[PDB]
Amino acid sequence: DPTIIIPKRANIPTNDLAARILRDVKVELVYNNSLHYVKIRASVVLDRPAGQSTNAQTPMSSSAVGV
Amino acid sequence: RFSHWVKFRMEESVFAYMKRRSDMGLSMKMSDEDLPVLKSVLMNNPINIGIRNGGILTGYDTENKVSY
Repeated sequence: DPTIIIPKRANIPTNDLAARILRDVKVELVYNNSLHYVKIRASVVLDRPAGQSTNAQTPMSSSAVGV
Repeated sequence: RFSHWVKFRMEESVFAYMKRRSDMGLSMKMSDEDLPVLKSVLMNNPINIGIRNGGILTGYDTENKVSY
């Protein structure tokens, strides 16, 4: 999300008050990229679509052993 | 022959179903929520095939008053 910060009167140096200048205002943005190149990986089967295991359990996301 | 034929088919049918459950990782459990399923397994392969072939009787009895 964009953010904006504005100085408060307690942080303006006395010199800038004489010159009447405000600075250190800060903004933040994120740019959105377009798409240029795309790659495809096609596959043509000949005899039978590849079979899959009958393991109907939910696929675990991590290994129990961690040492 | 019928009694033997009932023995064989009932035995293979239940086993053939347990393997499927145990081969998907979901083996059968004695939880009282899975046992009742045997009503459909047994009625499916052995019993119904018997009725369509005329081997097993069905209906009602007028003098004994019991159903078949």
